[PDB]
Amino acid sequence: MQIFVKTLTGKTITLEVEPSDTIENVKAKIQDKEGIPPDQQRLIFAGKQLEDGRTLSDYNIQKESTLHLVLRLRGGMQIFVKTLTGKTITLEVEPSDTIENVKAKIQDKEGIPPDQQRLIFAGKQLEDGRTLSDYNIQKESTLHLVLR
Amino acid sequence: MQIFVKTLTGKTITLEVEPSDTIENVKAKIQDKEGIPPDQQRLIFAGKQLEDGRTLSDYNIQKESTLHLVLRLRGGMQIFVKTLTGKTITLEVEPSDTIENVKAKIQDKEGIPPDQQRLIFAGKQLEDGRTLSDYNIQKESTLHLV
Amino acid sequence: LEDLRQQLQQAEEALVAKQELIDKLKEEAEQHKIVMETVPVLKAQADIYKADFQAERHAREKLVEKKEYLQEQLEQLQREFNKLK
Amino acid sequence: SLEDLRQQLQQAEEALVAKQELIDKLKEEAEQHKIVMETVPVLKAQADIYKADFQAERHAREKLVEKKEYLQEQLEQLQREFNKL
Repeated sequence: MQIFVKTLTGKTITLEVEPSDTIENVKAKIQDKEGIPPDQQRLIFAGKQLEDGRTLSDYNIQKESTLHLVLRLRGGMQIFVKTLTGKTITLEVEPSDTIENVKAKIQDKEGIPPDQQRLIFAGKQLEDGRTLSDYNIQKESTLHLVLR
Repeated sequence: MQIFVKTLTGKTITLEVEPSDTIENVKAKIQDKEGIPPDQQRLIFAGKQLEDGRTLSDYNIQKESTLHLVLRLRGGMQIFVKTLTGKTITLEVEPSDTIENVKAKIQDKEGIPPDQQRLIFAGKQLEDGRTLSDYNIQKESTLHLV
Repeated sequence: LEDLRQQLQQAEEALVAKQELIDKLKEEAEQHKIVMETVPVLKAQADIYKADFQAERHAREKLVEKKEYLQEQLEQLQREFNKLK
Repeated sequence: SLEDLRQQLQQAEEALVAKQELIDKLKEEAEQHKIVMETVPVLKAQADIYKADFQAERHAREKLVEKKEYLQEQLEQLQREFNKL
């Protein structure tokens, strides 16, 4: 009950768990430390993919047992952001994602700091505190960035 | 000089080439005998992705050698086909594809027999002896199926 | 017999050699085994990239239709406006 | 005794063969491994290509989302001026 996972880069991370948790429970924990969205991560062992739900006991996983992680390209849910220039960029997000969570990811692509950013969704201004759910932003939706 | 190209999951074709022949040259030859469009095939020797501009000498590809083939998932140009009321499908095409070849590509996707197919492109019905380039059809273009 | 002793040790030595070979081999096999582990996961990755592609192709298709309809919906409202005042 | 010396020569030639087998084995298994490994470059390249194509599809989709938006607000515009007259 102290296992690691490894990306195909070599980058290893130790994950404090017990031989009871489910596959998604592990995935849940990964996002805790690393911040990697659960649905964007697949997990492998003994040469085979693991399915959410079935507990890690079943798949013969032991202590210091080396697990294999793979990051997908998609993420299940996506939204769009239009820049002051007219550019459209696709963000990978989840319902429970604050405006700071969104502002974060926008900084990665476009670059621009999270303080030049003021997001206008259907007329009204967005605010760092409230998540995507509060404003009720379904996938495929398109945000707008304008001058602060 | 001859080399064997093989994709990851089975199927080894053997082909005859010269050392001065470029990569884009060998790809033309792999299409010539396998159909796979050059923009859809990537070659690999010694774990490197070959380049269309350099030759087999530039990479030390001697006789009895093996190049690995990887198929793309798209091709640079694709058109769409709407059954006029039904679902729309994506086709992987080349500007010099004939219309019959477009029917075959449709039949692979929706079973529709090329005989039972009538295609219109922004008005005008597409004949079979002609090509997409002949009707100035380009990427993103959408064809109508009747 | 001068020669008997000779053979026995000539064999004993050739024997040690082999044992050192297997030790060397067993040591590479160990290296080979943690590396091999990386193959199934390079496949499981090629796969979820393909599915990621398809789920992306799709959304594109759904996007192709939604713009087709909009184009017509717009053309309509235009015919209807022109026949108006 | 010379008697024992012979019983050791034989004893040791049977070790040589038994060991030589454990070599042939490890030799074959090592080869098989080398065959499976010489493919990882390809797995790499493939994972790579797929991701590439994916990216392509994500931009294609990106353009459409940008078109859909445009026609969307152009329908809105028309409607606003049809509601008059």
